[PDB]
Amino acid sequence: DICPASEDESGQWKNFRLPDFVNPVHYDLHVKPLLEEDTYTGTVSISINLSAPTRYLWLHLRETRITRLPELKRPSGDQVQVRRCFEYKKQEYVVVEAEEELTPSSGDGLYLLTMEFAGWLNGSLVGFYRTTYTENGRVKSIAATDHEPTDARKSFPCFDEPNKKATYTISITHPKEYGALSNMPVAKEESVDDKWTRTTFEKSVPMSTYLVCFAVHQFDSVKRISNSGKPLTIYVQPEQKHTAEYAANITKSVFDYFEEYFAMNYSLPKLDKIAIPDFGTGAMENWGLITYRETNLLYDPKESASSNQQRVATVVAHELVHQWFGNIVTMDWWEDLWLNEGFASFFEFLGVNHAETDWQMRDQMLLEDVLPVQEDDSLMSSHPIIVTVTTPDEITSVFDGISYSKGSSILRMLEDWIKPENFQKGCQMYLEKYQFKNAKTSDFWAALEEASRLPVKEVMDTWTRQMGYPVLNVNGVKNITQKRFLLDPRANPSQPPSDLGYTWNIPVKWTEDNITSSVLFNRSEKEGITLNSGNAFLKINPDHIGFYRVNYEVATWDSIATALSLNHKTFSSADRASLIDDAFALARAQLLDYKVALNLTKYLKREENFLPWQRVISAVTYIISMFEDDKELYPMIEEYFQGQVKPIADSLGWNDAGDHVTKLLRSSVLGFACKMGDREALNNASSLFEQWLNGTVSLPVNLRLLVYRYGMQNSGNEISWNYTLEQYQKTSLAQEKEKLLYGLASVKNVTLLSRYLDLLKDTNLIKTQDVFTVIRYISYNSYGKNMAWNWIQLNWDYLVNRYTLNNRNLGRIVTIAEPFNTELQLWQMESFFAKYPQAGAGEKPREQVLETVKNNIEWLKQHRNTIREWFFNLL
Ligand SMILES: *[C@@H]1O[C@H](CO)[C@@H](O[C@@H]2O[C@H](CO)[C@@H](O[C@@H]3O[C@H](CO)[C@@H](O)[C@H](O)[C@H]3NC(C)=O)[C@H](O)[C@H]2NC(C)=O)[C@H](O)[C@H]1NC(C)=O
Ligand SMILES: *[C@@H]1O[C@H](CO)[C@@H](O[C@@H]2O[C@H](CO)[C@@H](O[C@@H]3O[C@H](CO)[C@@H](O)[C@H](O)[C@H]3NC(C)=O)[C@H](O)[C@H]2NC(C)=O)[C@H](O)[C@H]1NC(C)=O
Ligand SMILES: *[C@@H]1O[C@H](CO)[C@@H](O[C@@H]2O[C@H](CO)[C@@H](O)[C@H](O)[C@H]2NC(C)=O)[C@H](O)[C@H]1NC(C)=O
Ligand SMILES: *[C@@H]1O[C@H](CO)[C@@H](O[C@@H]2O[C@H](CO)[C@@H](O)[C@H](O)[C@H]2NC(C)=O)[C@H](O)[C@H]1NC(C)=O
Ligand SMILES: *[C@@H]1O[C@H](CO)[C@@H](O[C@@H]2O[C@H](CO)[C@@H](O)[C@H](O)[C@H]2NC(C)=O)[C@H](O)[C@H]1NC(C)=O
Ligand SMILES: *[C@@H]1O[C@H](CO)[C@@H](O[C@@H]2O[C@H](CO)[C@@H](O)[C@H](O)[C@H]2NC(C)=O)[C@H](O)[C@H]1NC(C)=O
Ligand SMILES: *[C@@H]1O[C@H](CO)[C@@H](O)[C@H](O)[C@H]1NC(C)=O
Ligand SMILES: *[C@@H]1O[C@H](CO)[C@@H](O)[C@H](O)[C@H]1NC(C)=O
Ligand SMILES: N[C@@H](CCC(=O)O)C(=O)O
Ligand SMILES: [Ca+2]
Ligand SMILES: [Zn+2]
Repeated sequence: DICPASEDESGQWKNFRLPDFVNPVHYDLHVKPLLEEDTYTGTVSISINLSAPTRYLWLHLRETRITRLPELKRPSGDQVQVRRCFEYKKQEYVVVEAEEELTPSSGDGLYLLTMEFAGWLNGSLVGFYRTTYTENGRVKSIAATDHEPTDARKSFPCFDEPNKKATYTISITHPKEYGALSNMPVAKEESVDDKWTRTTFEKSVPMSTYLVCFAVHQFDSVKRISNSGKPLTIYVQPEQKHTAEYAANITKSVFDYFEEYFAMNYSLPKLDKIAIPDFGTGAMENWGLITYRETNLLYDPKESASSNQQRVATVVAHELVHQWFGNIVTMDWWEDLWLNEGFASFFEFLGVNHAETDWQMRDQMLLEDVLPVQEDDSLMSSHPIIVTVTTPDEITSVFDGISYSKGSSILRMLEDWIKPENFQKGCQMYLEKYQFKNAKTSDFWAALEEASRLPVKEVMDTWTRQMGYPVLNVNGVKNITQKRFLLDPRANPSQPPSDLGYTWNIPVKWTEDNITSSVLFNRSEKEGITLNSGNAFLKINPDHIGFYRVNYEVATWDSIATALSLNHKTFSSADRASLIDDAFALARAQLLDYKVALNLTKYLKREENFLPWQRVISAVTYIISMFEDDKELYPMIEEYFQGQVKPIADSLGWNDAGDHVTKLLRSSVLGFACKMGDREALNNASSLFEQWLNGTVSLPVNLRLLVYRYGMQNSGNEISWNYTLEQYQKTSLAQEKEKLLYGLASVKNVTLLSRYLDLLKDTNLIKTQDVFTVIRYISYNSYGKNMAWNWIQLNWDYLVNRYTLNNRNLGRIVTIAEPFNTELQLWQMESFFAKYPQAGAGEKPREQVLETVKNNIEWLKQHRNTIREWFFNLL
């Protein structure tokens, strides 16, 4: 009402980006939630450094309203006359026109802008919100904030860009039964009423708005102390207190490891972690107060799987990295988001590897980030690491595989090329140089270029300023040439236009007879290079350390297949995974005959290692899904691959024994046996499931998911479906809940899956954070594939209203259409998209899933006969 919306565009507030001449210095922020009412109010006073004459001052605000005329102050301290205030929706600004204009910030004096605001705590997982949980039968409340990337402006009025760093003193007025948390320690607590408390926090170091965080809670805590002597504590519901132990351990270990590794002190006096009962992302690195989804923080050794353990450790490590990369040093603009996310995605492996020794984490990078993202980045609809973003929707969209996984992957290649020691010392220099400020990608190359004097900028720009990656084509064992690798052979390889023209400076490594060599393959060597004795076989790209694929001569590929059949151990586990991965991606791209790819799978009855099985399972999953309704090809692909895993599946058995990696192997190998229709593996699943239904037996933790899924799929009915739904409500462990939801999604019953889809609208049953997870689970169901797809269409307006088009997970939900492979299905997709053309954060996902489905159609046309022949002839 007070600051009405205006469509007045004649001003700098029409610009998407904030002006250069205004830099906030300090925020005085006070908020008072009315928890039971789902409302809050607040006042914020912002000290402002002004560098140019202006009659207007503007900053970010969304949904939350200004309640009183804003108040401005001269740097001398006099009150400034204010004509109007107005909201400018198009760029999410609230604007105040002063009478005057004056431009001073010459001394140490600053302008002071004070604002009164009111917002809502309901209907959302972003900004400042409230959610509930049950304790001893009572409904309890917790309120918290979540801001990245452009939601701090929903919590309170602010200069909501990552490079507008300011300092923060936060205070909260809350009921006395509640504790209050923020970035900094508690400074002072004073009684407002006999009912209310005002908790003021100590001044923060300069930080970005997206990192500002506060919470009101009645959580218990688990405590540890760093080598630094600083308190590291995890806040947790009393009921769940025991499940905070493991996260506490890893926080300590990884906190101590990083502080030493980066040669830099953590900037704050304390560090807190807390899982909000309903939380919109995986986790958020809010400085000193890291928020989690319970599945990524809370772990029960008696109920949770090894997979869960590793996820907890990795997310914790991830969030810790940000305390340095992201928090101390922040990217200047979202285009450089990889400086945050890629670094966290890289160092997370180093952190966990220190904490957990026999986890083979460094190798697992290949499975987690490298190989999955080489799939993503082989589409035309990928994007370069440094990404132009011009709207909040575009900004949030780039929190994706490219920023995280390709970021992680090109740092992994960079480290190896530049040597670990120099990468380490280089990261340190960068960290001290830009501390409490912002950096660009160029700034990081330069830092490392001091640690090596190698041509870092020249080489790494090629991996960073254009999308995609090369395949190395091998001629005569020894000559290599580079070419852009695209999954679609019809696609124009020069598009979209790149100044670098899709050629790369490739740090190339190879193994000649257990001796390793290195060369920088230069862009300007247009006709390729020759790898520098008396050689019959060159192993190019060991451990898949470089972000590229190698296409050997067909003769060599044939010789590899035979070498594997004779003694697969001649190659390392990673090398096997890599050769298998490249071959099947090359076959997918029409760059290598499928017979040649499939020949590499012949040895598998003797494969015992995690990495190769994982990348085999990935390759087969795609191929099998393309032939799902081909009653000619499918049984043959099934019979064969069932035969190939049966020995390892049988050998490991249906029982939790062995180390971490073995237990992970068993899960995926037994899962694949089930998937391939192994009667004995399905019988184990059904038997255990039947036992679990008897309500006593606690299933082996690493078998649970498989038993819920294949158990429900093969012998589930209404009685066991209802039982499983009750169990899901009754368990406190989020990690168990999530498995049970996958179980529920696995029933072969349209009526039950319809009931399940209806539950998505019931917030008493499915949490807001879990809706897209469930839709995705249902889409994996041979009935639910089309059911989930139909439901998101029928309920699209409902979802948009619930989540907004700025929600990343909603944008991505269309990827449930990935397995589609007919012209009819493609037309369905295009028809739906044309009906709801406002895609928001779903713009890129739509482009990607369309390209995928078009590739599928083409793939089937090109390869059905070849693959049929290979299987028929073999069988
Ligand atoms: C869970 O899966 C297990 C396999 O992983 C099943 O155990 C296997 O049962 C098979 C038959 O019951 C045995 O295979 C063959 O049985 C025939 C019977 O006619 C014999 O001639 C063969 O000697 C035998 N094959 C071999 C190579 O010895 C398996 O021996 C047996 N065990 C293993 C380790 O494979 C379980 O039955 C199954 N559990 C449930 C509850 O269904
Ligand atoms: C790389 O893949 C090649 C192409 O599939 C393999 O060559 C094929 O081996 C098949 C055996 O697995 C042969 O099928 C047999 O021969 C004829 C086909 O016309 C059938 O009558 C037989 O029944 C069939 N054998 C059985 C047991 O059913 C193919 O003849 C043959 N294809 C071609 C085009 O030569 C290579 O062996 C393989 N290289 C490896 C593994 O190193
Ligand atoms: C939180 O709840 C309030 C009140 O229930 C919602 O405000 C209502 O918004 C609708 C428009 O969709 C109006 O029809 C009602 O009259 C409003 N009521 C009041 C008291 O303002 C509010 O939309 C909810 N917040 C969110 C973010 O969903
Ligand atoms: C957290 O770390 C401690 C070690 O500091 C783990 O140690 C347990 O306690 C004793 C004595 O320290 C050890 O002998 C055992 O190996 C541990 N196990 C049990 C069951 O007590 C502790 O397990 C770790 N927390 C976890 C895994 O949640
Ligand atoms: C799928 O589930 C539905 C719901 O349970 C099944 O229909 C029920 O069948 C039972 C036993 O035959 C009857 O007692 C109920 O009257 C039915 N319930 C409803 C709501 O219709 C159905 O048979 C199952 N479909 C399968 C197995 O294909
Ligand atoms: C399984 O669960 C459902 C839901 O609790 C049971 O209840 C029926 O559900 C349908 C909606 O799908 C309602 O229309 C009926 O009124 C419900 N029946 C009631 C409340 O008695 C269903 O009966 C359960 N089935 C079994 C075998 O336990
Ligand atoms: C590879 O390149 C070298 C050097 O340019 C050349 O001598 C040779 O003929 C090429 N071809 C093969 C098959 O080695
Ligand atoms: C690639 O060639 C150019 C020639 O101008 C050179 O500047 C660059 O350093 C070369 N890279 C090498 C040889 O590693
Ligand atoms: N930086 C967070 C994600 C925050 C968000 O996207 O909202 C993470 O990857 O753990
Ligand atoms: Ca967020
Ligand atoms: Zn992150």
